[PDB]
Amino acid sequence: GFTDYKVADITLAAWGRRELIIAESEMPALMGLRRKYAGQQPLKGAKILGCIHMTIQTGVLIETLVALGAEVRWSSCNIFSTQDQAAAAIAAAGIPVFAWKGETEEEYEWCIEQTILKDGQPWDANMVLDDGGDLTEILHKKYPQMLERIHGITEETTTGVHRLLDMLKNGTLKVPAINVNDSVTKSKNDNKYGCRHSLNDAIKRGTDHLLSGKQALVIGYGDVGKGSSQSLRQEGMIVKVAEVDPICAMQACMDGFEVVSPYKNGINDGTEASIDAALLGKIDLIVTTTGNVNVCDANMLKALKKRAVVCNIGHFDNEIDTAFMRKNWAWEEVKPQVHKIHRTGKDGFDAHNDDYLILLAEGRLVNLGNATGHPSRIMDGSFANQVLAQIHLFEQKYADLPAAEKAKRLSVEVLPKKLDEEVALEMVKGFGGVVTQLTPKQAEYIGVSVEGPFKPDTYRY
Amino acid sequence: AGFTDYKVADITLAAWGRRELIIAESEMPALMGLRRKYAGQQPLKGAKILGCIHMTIQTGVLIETLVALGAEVRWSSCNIFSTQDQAAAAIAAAGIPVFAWKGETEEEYEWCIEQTILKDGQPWDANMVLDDGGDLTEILHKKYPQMLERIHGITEETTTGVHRLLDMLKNGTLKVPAINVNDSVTKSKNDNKYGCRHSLNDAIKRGTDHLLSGKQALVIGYGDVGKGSSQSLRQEGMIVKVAEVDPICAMQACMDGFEVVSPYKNGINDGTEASIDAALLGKIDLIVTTTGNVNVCDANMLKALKKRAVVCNIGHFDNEIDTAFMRKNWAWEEVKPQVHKIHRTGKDGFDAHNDDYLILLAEGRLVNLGNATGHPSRIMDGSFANQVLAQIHLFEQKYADLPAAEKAKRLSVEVLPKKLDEEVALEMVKGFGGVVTQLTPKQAEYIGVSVEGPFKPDTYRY
Amino acid sequence: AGFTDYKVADITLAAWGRRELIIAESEMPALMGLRRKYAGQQPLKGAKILGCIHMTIQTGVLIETLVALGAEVRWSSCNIFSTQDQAAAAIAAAGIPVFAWKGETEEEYEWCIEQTILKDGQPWDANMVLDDGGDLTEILHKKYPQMLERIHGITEETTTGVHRLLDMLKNGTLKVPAINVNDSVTKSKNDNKYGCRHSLNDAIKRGTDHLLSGKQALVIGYGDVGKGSSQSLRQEGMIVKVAEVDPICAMQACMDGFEVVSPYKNGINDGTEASIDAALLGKIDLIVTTTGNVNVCDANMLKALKKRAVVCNIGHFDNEIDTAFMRKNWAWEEVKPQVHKIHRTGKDGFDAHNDDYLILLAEGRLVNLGNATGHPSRIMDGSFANQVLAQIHLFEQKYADLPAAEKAKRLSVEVLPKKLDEEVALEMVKGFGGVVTQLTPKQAEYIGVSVEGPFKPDTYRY
Amino acid sequence: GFTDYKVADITLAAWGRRELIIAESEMPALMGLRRKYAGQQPLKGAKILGCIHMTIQTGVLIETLVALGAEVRWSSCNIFSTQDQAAAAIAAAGIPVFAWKGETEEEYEWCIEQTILKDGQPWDANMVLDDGGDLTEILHKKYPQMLERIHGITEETTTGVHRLLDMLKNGTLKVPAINVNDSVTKSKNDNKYGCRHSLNDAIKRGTDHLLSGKQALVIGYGDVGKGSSQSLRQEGMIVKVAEVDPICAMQACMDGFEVVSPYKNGINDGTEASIDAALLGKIDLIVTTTGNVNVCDANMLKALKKRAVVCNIGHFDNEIDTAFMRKNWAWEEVKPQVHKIHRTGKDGFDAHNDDYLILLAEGRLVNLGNATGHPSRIMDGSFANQVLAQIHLFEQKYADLPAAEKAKRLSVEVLPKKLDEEVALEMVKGFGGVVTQLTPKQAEYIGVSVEGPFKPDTYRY
Ligand SMILES: NC(=O)c1ccc[n+]([C@@H]2O[C@H](COP(=O)([O-])OP(=O)(O)OC[C@H]3O[C@@H](n4cnc5c(N)ncnc54)[C@H](O)[C@@H]3O)[C@@H](O)[C@H]2O)c1
Ligand SMILES: NC(=O)c1ccc[n+]([C@@H]2O[C@H](COP(=O)([O-])OP(=O)(O)OC[C@H]3O[C@@H](n4cnc5c(N)ncnc54)[C@H](O)[C@@H]3O)[C@@H](O)[C@H]2O)c1
Ligand SMILES: NC(=O)c1ccc[n+]([C@@H]2O[C@H](COP(=O)([O-])OP(=O)(O)OC[C@H]3O[C@@H](n4cnc5c(N)ncnc54)[C@H](O)[C@@H]3O)[C@@H](O)[C@H]2O)c1
Ligand SMILES: NC(=O)c1ccc[n+]([C@@H]2O[C@H](COP(=O)([O-])OP(=O)(O)OC[C@H]3O[C@@H](n4cnc5c(N)ncnc54)[C@H](O)[C@@H]3O)[C@@H](O)[C@H]2O)c1
Ligand SMILES: Nc1ncnc2[nH]cnc12
Ligand SMILES: Nc1ncnc2[nH]cnc12
Ligand SMILES: [K+]
Ligand SMILES: [K+]
Ligand SMILES: [K+]
Ligand SMILES: [K+]
Repeated sequence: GFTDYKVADITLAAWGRRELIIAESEMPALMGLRRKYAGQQPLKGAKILGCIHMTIQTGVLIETLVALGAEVRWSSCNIFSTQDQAAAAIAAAGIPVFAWKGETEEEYEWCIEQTILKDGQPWDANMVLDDGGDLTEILHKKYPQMLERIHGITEETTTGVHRLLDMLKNGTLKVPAINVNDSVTKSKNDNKYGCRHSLNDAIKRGTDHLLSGKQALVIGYGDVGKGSSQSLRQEGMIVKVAEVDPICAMQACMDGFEVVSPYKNGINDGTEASIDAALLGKIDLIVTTTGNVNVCDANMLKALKKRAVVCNIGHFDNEIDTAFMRKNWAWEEVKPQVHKIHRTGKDGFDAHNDDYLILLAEGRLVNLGNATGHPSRIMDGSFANQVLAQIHLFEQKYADLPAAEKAKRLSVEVLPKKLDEEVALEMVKGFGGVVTQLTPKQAEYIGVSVEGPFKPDTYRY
Repeated sequence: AGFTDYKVADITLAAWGRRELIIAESEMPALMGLRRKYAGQQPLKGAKILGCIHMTIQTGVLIETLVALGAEVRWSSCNIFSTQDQAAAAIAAAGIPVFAWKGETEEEYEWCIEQTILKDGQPWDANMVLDDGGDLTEILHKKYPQMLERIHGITEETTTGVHRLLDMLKNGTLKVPAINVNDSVTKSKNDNKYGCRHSLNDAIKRGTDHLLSGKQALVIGYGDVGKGSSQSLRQEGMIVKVAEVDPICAMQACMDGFEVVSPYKNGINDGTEASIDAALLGKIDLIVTTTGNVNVCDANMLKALKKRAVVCNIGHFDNEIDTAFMRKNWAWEEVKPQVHKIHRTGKDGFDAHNDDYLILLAEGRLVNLGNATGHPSRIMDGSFANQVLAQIHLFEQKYADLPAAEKAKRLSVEVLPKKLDEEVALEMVKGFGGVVTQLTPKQAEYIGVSVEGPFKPDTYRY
Repeated sequence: AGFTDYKVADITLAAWGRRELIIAESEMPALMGLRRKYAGQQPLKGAKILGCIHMTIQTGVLIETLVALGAEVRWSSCNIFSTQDQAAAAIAAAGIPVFAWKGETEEEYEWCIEQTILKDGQPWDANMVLDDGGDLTEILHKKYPQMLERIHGITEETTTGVHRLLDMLKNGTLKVPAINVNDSVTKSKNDNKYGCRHSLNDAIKRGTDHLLSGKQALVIGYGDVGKGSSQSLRQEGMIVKVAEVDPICAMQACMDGFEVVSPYKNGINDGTEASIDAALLGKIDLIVTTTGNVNVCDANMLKALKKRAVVCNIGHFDNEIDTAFMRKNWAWEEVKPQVHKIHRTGKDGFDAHNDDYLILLAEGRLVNLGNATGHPSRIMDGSFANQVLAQIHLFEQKYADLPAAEKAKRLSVEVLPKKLDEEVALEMVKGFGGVVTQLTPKQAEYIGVSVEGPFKPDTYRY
Repeated sequence: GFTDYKVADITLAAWGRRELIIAESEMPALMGLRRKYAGQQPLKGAKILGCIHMTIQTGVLIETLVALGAEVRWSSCNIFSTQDQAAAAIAAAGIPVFAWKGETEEEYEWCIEQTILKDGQPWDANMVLDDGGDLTEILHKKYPQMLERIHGITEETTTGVHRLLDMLKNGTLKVPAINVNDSVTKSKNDNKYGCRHSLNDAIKRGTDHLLSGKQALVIGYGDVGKGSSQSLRQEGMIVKVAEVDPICAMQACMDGFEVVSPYKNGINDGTEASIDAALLGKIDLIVTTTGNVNVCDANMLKALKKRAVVCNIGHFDNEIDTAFMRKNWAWEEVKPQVHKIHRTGKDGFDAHNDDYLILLAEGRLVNLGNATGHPSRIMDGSFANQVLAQIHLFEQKYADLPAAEKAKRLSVEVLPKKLDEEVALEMVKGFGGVVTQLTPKQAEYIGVSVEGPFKPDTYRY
């Protein structure tokens, strides 16, 4: 008589389970952690609040935490990223989950709250797993007392890490965190190669547009912008790249991309005259990858080529000024998460109007909103890091320290390189790759152990 | 004219070298921007720089920027095959002491370094060191320790040199502070990677004129050089396999679209012939070493390689390949300079029509510099703008003149601050005609940076 | 008002389909340009076209262009899984007879074709055929020969269909002339190649959401479909090997940077398990058949494949893969529509956690259409602009009205003239915003062409 | 005491012979024919005038013809394309060759004349091998009596085939020809993949310029244009493509290139006003690939970005208006086959002037002028076709046939597809590739012999 959940349709659980069984075969690092730690039950007595996209891959993460001894209560960190069959399979296994594809904002907040409250009262949670910092913010702001019991937070993504570092700087962070994002087997795997796989996937599913031969503008060239640019270039798009960071812009040039600004002289003074109208007038697709605010702004949207596609693969939808488009332009739904935005006015639209843009996932994370985000074999790296970060903080028991010792222990850290290498080795073996073992003389020659770590902590890969 | 303090192959190549220098200047906007920015201030007035780095046209622009900012220099190459003789001639013709030519012997290489160190039989009054690989740094510390008493710092170009500096620092044997120029992003992630992408397939074509498309390559290593090298071959249509000891680098190779393999069965290098994956090596048309490690293409691998395979090294030192084994056992037939056929049929003589040979490029020395011209000027612009800034910083710090307590606080191996890395990058991007967008105040506040940068935390890996 | 002459999955999908048709029209400038150019002239007035081709959104734009030009049509799909139900619904809601849904049985497939042929239980007075694969053409010749006496021609979309026409021609059994639409350059070297480049990895992602980067693929065939398929996988970072029986196509694969391998030791398929290269197939994560041939992924290959390999086919017919052997011997577990795990453990049931299975996509039917949406509108633009021109040409020639002696001289399989192929291509280039340069009169004289084209001899291969 | 030659330096012969021995191991189709036909001596009695780039690869072709029984007398078909060590090895083998790198135009014509004449009188030639049509034209216009004895012409390249078809159309072709260009193992190997290998090769040797991130304009997108665009794009150039043929332009778009015209709206009206100055002012490299005349004209040259590189990889230098540049601008030699062209005027230049273009090989074929042309393993295909074509036309013995039989055979033809396939098969095996053999049922199913040919003659690959 398990009822402690809310999903779109529980009858999808058998389908969800079939896809979980396939995903386990694609996630050797994660499944290897189940075998390595199951006898030891290192998460026995852990009670984890989880807030991350309720996909099949998150399903395998959740069941790994449970196989290692944890109880969890789960929600998604985006209104469109849940795969309903994954949420169903998790609920049907007796696990509290509150997530469905197509939540309203109010439902999104309610879902987080159902993880935080059990039977109307704060759950006795002692760990947090977060992706974007929304659950972390709600606990700090609305349930600060619960953080007196919590041993740490493991944060998945760049945007969430920034918010943790803000709190650390301000002295408002109450528990230590692991920056899971900055493991190499996360940031340089998930953020880059994951978006390479899933950006053109989402655009094809949403529009079925030919990309070859067409003009794209990618805003940003960090890890997600690098992966996004490659996703489009390998399809034969002519890709241009915008950046505020000259080092990242240098890499885009060397990678064979023309680097341009939406603005004359690169100066964003807020006027229409600042827009390079010739440039925007040729662009068939714009993709925002920055984690910043309003990098595809109202004047850019006004200048864009008719029938251009607009989408965002950064964590939050405020990269694009969708508010301006809601206020001024008429939205025509093509199908779920695909809207034609008619620039002729707000008062209805001509069904045969040519002057529209196509917006994907209402500006929300497009790879998860219009497709299924990253594939299992990539999320294997990210989620093996999450499990190890959860064990790492849970075994250190920060919440049991006195305040003076807590202050010394409070930090936002990355996992040590030896663990990053262990995850990577399991990923490499999953491809059938064979890593070479150094001889003792060679290890001495370059100053490393035969067992690693193989690089100084300064190394950038 | 009057000035004889140099040794080059052919001083009559100077006009040609000057022509190429004027072109390279147009390809190096960050370096020429520093030249214009600092010429009036002469921040290197009174600097006396010992420099040891490949005497190419690009190094010529570096040398003349240091001189233009007030420095005196004495120069040698850090490799026996990497000098461009017309670049060396142009520098000597400018009145600048340089001891470098393409095709030095080992003894001549050592002699050239000593000629920078000594002027008229006695130690020059050097006070700065610019180095690439640590050979000059090592000679100073071992054979001329008294000279380091007046030297304010070393600016070290490459990964191998940095490793050597960090070991000396850990051992307490490093006598002057250093700047790790290699780990500026506009060096490591530009020169080490994209420079090898441009220049590896360049050198292989010049040396052999072999079609690369459709053939099988084995790249040993997948760090910055191995990454760029693998791409140099893959973009030509080679079927590239990658070897690594680092599972993170190996993961990157898989995700980049390469099969990851080991020359040894199960990756276990026990020194036996039986440990060689003979089936794998018997299919390889080209092997490239990129590791900075020792004996990563060993005798048993050389024995097992496909007939007529090409063997080369693009790491700093030639001991990546066991060329000593090949000198001891196999007959060498020079095809042309820096290209030898190595006949595996025996030591004394060869059949001119023997089919069982390998082709070795540059006798195992850095192949991009030995068989072509190394990295192009527009890439070396980034590396050498960092060098100029590093020289300015350490020279103005004046370590040799500080009290002992201050020396102890500053005796370290550091990178340049990220703000300077970004300033070099910005000039490189402008050189391509790229335009960097300026953050609005609100956007800068949103991501927690200054509008002027730095734009990333020091943890960032790019 | 009272239109019932159709059969689709769900007529209420029509508004959705119309929204997507309006979008597709903006992606199909060559086809809509033909609609605008010819609509006033009504060149297809009196044409009664039997159409058998994948009932996609792209085919909807084709259908409505034929109707806009004056034709009546009766339509079916040429594959049981390729229909987009919202496209079929929009076409039916427009009062156009269409018999098509995703997930037909074979019996329903034949029934749908027969519903186009018969109107109110009697042969429709058809006078034109548009076909993709030859099934409609074969049913007409075998079962309704009297209908062909009134048909002016067949316009055939695809390589396999053209092969069937040329067999009939050589055997003396073809009853009406045909245009080979496939071999326009704006079809064959657009649709067959670039279409599969877009849609193969699309369909694999939708069916499995597998990572492709770093995994091993075997593509059987390197014609136009195999070239486009190989690129679809390689651009994702797969390690792609290619099999071929044609040495010229194999040479192209080598030069394009692929290893060319055979499933059979030394390429010799003697029908035994012993001839299978077990080591090679045991490494393969994905096999794709592209040949138009029979049993190129056979039972012994399926037995040898790596556990959990994906198997699919993008040639026209499912007999490229021996699925019948798999139905006879192994247990099928449906993951979701058009995605099956095939458990090699036995026929009677399976362990839900068995590791020894293959994933078959679309039951071996055309995978890009079965698991995704086939080629994108802007590619199908070229193919379907050729179809419209071919229908106009054969309809206006009026073969069916000729005396028997003249029918014999006119009975042929021809391609469209190069000038029309160029005109389709020009509208496609304009759709991308490309600007084609115009020759000066002196340049046109220098290379021996008219300023307006055609620009190449008919021998030219592009 | 053999002296019937003229080369730069006979002392280079040992070096040339070393490179020929290597090249033989890279040319299995050609060396396989050499071994196959040696017993039969199919070219016994053949006396071949040859005019083709005197490279190491041509050396292996020459010695194959001689090994099969021919006598030859040889010249290069370009003033810059000879490898002097190849010419020396051929001469030192006792084979008449007249060729060196850096001929004058007068010397070029002298060298062809030295193959035509032996001892001051027309040689008793009976076969012609040509690349570009210059020898063919001199024979028809200056030595027509010699054509009465000649059985055929085997012509290497697109430009020469066009000239042969123009002669045939006008009734002036005196002997039959085989169009070697249009074997698939020549056109879609040599013309495309050869330029992919050797174009960026020649630009690097001439300028050592970084190509990644810079802007290129390739004029033409036929086989040479396709290969050239790939040569630059695989280095990271941003490549734009110009074409007059809309089908070729369509391929460029689908291949991921922006298609542009040097002229506004594509209309070349001869005035500066028609130039797209904004476009040409951003171009770092222009490469002409057309076989046409004046496709990089004076007005384009005036408008190119300062310091742009200009080069031609079509057969003749008139693709670029070098005559305009000689008349108006000052040329500064950087090194052989590399000139700075100073747009500041005719009479002298400032050595530090910034307003120059870099011209490679004085506008002559740049892959052969500034590097070594195509590599051996590519030329293997072209030159195996040359040998087969020479055997075919020599055995047909056209010069001996009665007039009505000559009339049936006076044509320009390609080799049969079966031979094209057999050449390709040897190339594939050179890579270690394994071709699959059809079963009898599969051969029957697609309507081919198990031995091939596998494609109809209509097939375009
Ligand atoms: N959708 C996904 O699956 C996915 C995966 C990982 C991360 N993310 C999210 O994507 C975002 C980017 O992540 P990242 O790891 O690439 O961060 P990053 O710091 O590596 O890159 C962001 C880049 O944006 C640039 N940028 C900032 N403001 C800009 C502006 N106005 N114009 C142009 N460029 C600008 C920065 O210079 C930086 O290089 C974050 O929100 C992260 O949480 C999404
Ligand atoms: N030729 C050039 O122009 C040039 C340019 C830059 C650097 N370098 C030199 O190249 C070398 C590599 O430099 P880098 O920056 O790439 O260093 P790096 O540390 O980034 O990469 C070296 C890689 O080699 C791998 N490796 C070590 N031993 C191995 C073995 N036995 N088998 C396989 N892989 C092994 C390591 O795991 C590492 O990832 C250094 O000697 C450096 O100074 C040369
Ligand atoms: N799914 C799609 O959207 C789509 C698009 C166009 C065509 N098609 C179909 O795809 C098939 C191929 O079309 P195509 O235009 O590429 O034909 P093609 O003739 O150009 O190529 C088929 C290739 O298969 C090779 N081949 C034949 N038997 C083989 C074997 N046993 N092993 C290996 N290679 C073998 C042939 O040598 C040939 O090169 C046809 O059925 C065609 O109708 C499908
Ligand atoms: N350098 C080499 O090694 C090499 C190799 C093979 C052929 N070639 C020569 O290269 C030339 C091209 O050969 P190909 O086989 O590619 O010929 P091709 O006919 O396949 O291609 C030439 C292309 O130029 C285009 N073109 C013509 N005039 C143009 C103009 N004004 N603007 C833009 N595009 C224009 C044509 O439309 C055509 O597509 C010929 O001279 C040939 O002899 C050189
Ligand atoms: N498939 C996925 N599952 C969970 N988090 C993700 N982030 C990006 N892709 C994801
Ligand atoms: N290397 C080469 N030898 C002869 N002709 C060629 N044409 C192109 N490259 C050539
Ligand atoms: K997924
Ligand atoms: K260089
Ligand atoms: K579609
Ligand atoms: K060559």
